[PDB]
Amino acid sequence: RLDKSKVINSALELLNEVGIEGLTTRKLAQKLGVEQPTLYWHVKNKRALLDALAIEMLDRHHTHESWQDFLRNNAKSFRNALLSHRDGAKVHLGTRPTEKQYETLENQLAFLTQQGFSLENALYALSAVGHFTLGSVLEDQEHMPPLLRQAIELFDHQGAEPAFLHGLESLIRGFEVQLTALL
Amino acid sequence: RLDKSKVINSALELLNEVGIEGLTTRKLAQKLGVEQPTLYWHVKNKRALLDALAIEMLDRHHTHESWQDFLRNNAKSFRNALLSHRDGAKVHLGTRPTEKQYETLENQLAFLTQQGFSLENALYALSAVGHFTLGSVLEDQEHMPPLLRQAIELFDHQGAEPAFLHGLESLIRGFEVQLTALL
Amino acid sequence: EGLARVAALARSR
Amino acid sequence: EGLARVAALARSR
Repeated sequence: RLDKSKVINSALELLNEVGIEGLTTRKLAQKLGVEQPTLYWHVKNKRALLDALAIEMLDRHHTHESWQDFLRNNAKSFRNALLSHRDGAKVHLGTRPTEKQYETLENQLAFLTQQGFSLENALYALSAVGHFTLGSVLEDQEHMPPLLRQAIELFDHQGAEPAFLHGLESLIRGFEVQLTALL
Repeated sequence: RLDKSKVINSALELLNEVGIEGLTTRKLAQKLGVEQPTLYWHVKNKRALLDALAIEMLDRHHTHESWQDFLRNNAKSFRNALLSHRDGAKVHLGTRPTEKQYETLENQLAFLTQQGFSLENALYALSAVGHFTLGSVLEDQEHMPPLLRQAIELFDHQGAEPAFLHGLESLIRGFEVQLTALL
Repeated sequence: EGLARVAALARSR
Repeated sequence: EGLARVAALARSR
């Protein structure tokens, strides 16, 4: 009952109950019904616990024939992983990368380069899909004149996914225009 | 010496010294050399103080003939405002908007619409420049195979601004392609 | 509602 | 150096 997977699941469950600020090892201990120094045998502190959480979320969702398809699905599965739990995005911030994740980075780069992306452009492209996705979820995860009214009605009805996808599409097409030779 | 501007300047200075997590009214009090309940007359708590900080940063930098120029400069001056202080980005998160800021939102929308953006696309465009910029600065503000090596050397030399601008440019051009009639 | 979405936009203005 | 930049990229992989 403090097998790794149970600690993690319990922590994730806690995150949804209390969010990132609320979550503390003391409470984790209490949830699991063990004494804090027992938990502490398994889990140094809060940073260590966030790190595993970030990784685990990514492992359930980061499960992803052209580069425009890879980019897009990539962004999507990342978005889903951050959405998966309360404050997922804040959680993911300032996580230190794993051995596999650098492997993957190398792969993605080898692939995009082998589609006649310069390495520079390879990086710029990942980077920017990266930032934009994170940017979106952070904001999605927070808390009288006419255009603003229509804009409430508008977003009331659609939520964040249609905008998010749009952006992403604009992004990748901006990249496509990059890809063609001069200017 | 606890005129509003001095409280704010002192707080900003503190933020750079200690960052967002470190900053506390207790320390603010101590810096200014006043007793905490005196400070407290002026400043309810930390959230209230963050809010003014966010606003003030924006007022120094958010000082911004086509829509591609407005979009781009807009993103830039926002980026600069978040960069202006340690953890600026984290600060800006979850700030509640001012009276002027809704005015401005209305304006920007009236403008873009009057360039034959549908309102939907107006929103999607601001939104996405918005997210992408925030996304970038958050990450800029944190803390063995060949392509990764070149990629270190690469980013060693350039820092975050060249990538950031690239993305932005891709973005706006993706939007341009949107703007043309069907498909 | 979609109120917070518009708040979020205004917040960076 | 530009080390953290690459860390940041790997971190979302």
